[PDB]
Amino acid sequence: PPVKESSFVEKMKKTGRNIIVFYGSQTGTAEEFANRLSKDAHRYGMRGMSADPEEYDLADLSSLPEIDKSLVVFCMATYGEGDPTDNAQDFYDWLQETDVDLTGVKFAVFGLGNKTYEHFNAMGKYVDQRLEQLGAQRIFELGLGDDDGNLEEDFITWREQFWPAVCEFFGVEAESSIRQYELVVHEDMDVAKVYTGEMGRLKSYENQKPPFDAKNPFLAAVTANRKLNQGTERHLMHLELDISDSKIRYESGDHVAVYPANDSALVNQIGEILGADLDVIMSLNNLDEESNKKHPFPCPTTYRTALTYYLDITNPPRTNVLYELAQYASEPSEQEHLHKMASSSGEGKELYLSWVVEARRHILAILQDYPSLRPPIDHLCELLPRLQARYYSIASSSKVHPNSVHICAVAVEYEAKSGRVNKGVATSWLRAKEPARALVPMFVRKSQFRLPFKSTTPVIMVGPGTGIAPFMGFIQERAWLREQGKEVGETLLYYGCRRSDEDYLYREELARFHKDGALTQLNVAFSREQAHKVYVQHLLKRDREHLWKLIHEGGAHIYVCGDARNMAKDVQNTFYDIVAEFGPMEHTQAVDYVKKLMTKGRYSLDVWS
Ligand SMILES: Cc1cc2nc3c(=O)[nH]c(=O)nc-3n(C[C@H](O)[C@H](O)[C@H](O)COP(=O)(O)OP(=O)(O)OC[C@H]3O[C@@H](n4cnc5c(N)ncnc54)[C@H](O)[C@@H]3O)c2cc1C
Ligand SMILES: Cc1cc2nc3c(=O)[nH]c(=O)nc-3n(C[C@H](O)[C@H](O)[C@H](O)COP(=O)(O)O)c2cc1C
Repeated sequence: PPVKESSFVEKMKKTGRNIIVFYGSQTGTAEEFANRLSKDAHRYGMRGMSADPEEYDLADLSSLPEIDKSLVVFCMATYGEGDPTDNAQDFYDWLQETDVDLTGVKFAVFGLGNKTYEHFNAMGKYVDQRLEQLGAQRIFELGLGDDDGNLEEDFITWREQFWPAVCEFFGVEAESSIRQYELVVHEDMDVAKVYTGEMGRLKSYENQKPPFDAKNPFLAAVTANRKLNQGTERHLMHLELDISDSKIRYESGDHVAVYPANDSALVNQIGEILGADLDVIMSLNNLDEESNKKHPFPCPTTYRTALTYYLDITNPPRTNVLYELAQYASEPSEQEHLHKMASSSGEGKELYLSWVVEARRHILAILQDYPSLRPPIDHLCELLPRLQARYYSIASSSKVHPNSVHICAVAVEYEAKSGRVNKGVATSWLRAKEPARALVPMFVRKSQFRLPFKSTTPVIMVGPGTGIAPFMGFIQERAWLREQGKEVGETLLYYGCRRSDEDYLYREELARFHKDGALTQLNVAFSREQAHKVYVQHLLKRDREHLWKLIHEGGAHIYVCGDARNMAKDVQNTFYDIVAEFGPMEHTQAVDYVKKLMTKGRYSLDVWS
């Protein structure tokens, strides 16, 4: 429970702001959009600020009308089971319980979500609906960003209509480059005051002190890092992180987050192509001395450290980044292409989508392919988004491994249409960790994916490929429960891989669990061992009769882990078909039945894409 700042409205009054944009963000996307809208205000003669709702009391919204022509915008992402982001949970709870009168308040909401998930943009939709129920008036339509298509474009389209709507309503009206930070180079800086990759307090990585979390990650020693797949088509790995003496608690189903380091070669080349000295110690200080965000990342620090541990230099740059960088491209045609990247349609948009996004060109690739583009290193560092932690489904049970967190991951490495080979940041970094000291900054995030409280409750686990991760923890635990003399209900695993001799993960361990009876059934779909595809859902359909018995009569809990794009939906459709045949009942009622299981905690998801 953080200590709330004083009234954001009073802050706005003292700083001359009329627009405030709150971000409900988990991996920084909403935060970036909010910063962009906040900065846009200036171009229309207004003034804005972005803010984390967790740091404030949104009840002060009722005082916003005290500021003339005021407006509040919410850029909100949705997470686990249509829930708010962790930083927006307090606001969400307040919205549900409050009865405050928001008459006079003007608002707009841009939701960030993904159509492949169950509750698409649930948080954005809720906030938009609730503020109106409380008496506030909507100044622009709810934006529904879909990350399954192209979120950046949905944001661009919405933003392009939003500002004119705001200008028309408030009777205001609308061209230069403005920086948020000023560069301060430090000649004789004490090393003790220089950040070298820590996320929170200076030297927190060196002097570890609990409790450990996102702000203060625990550096866990990699005690094991072995190749899991038999073949060489890809690289799947098993890692074991030593969390001894960290006081960290976890359960099977939770997630472990890690803070990686970017590839040194990429960092070196960015500095090289820009002709910058990456070992310069500096700070980027907010030109707005009132803001709580004094720096874009921990400072003072060297550009090398920033590019390595604090900045995202691998994902396709967003349109505002390319737009601001255009000024540094001396070739007219290149300046024109970069400027047009922010277009909401036409050739400029088509180029952004194909040449930047589809081609997966990162910032270095763009600097190389538009050779006249040579921005100063300090401004680039202010423009780049923050390097995010990566989440992995803990693949161990704390009942069996209380002092170790296991990770099952596939290394990301692919040929992009940009012509170069792109490497996943976290997986390339983890793959290179050699036991005995290889340390990994991490923390555990509690999830709602959990084994049944009653050991006798049957469990149906569906997790092809790396989706098997949490289930290794589940199986370890259920096995442990049997070894403890407890009565354990049926435990069925529906796993899938390409070929038994290519990438059958944990083949030996699973064989052992099956032989010992920890696994009532080990159903494996080898998708490429025959001409037709054989997937986990084909096996579920095969066992429809028994599964229905377990679900309708045995109160079984279903778990689906892995690909959220196609697998999760195909599996869900199969469960619909099963319920529809044995209920019996029409598709519509089958869908409703399965939806209910989810609300009753008997159908859990741990999917990603
Ligand atoms: C809740 C949750 C649980 C997860 N559990 C696990 C897990 O247990 N095991 C696991 O392996 N992963 C899991 N992940 C995924 C993991 O967090 C990372 O996204 C993954 O390891 C890649 O990270 P990276 O830094 O190596 O790659 P990044 O540098 O982040 O690159 C990822 C991006 O590469 C691009 N890309 C990948 N392949 C291609 C391609 N062939 N063509 C074009 N683009 C491509 C995509 O845009 C992808 O988003 C989980 C994610 C979430 C959210
Ligand atoms: C574990 C996980 C769960 C998600 N659950 C949902 C969901 O229920 N509904 C939805 O619309 N989008 C969901 N998304 C997609 C995000 O809302 C979308 O990617 C958003 O752009 C993330 O914004 P952020 O970076 O500001 O947190 C999920 C993403 C992850 C990684």
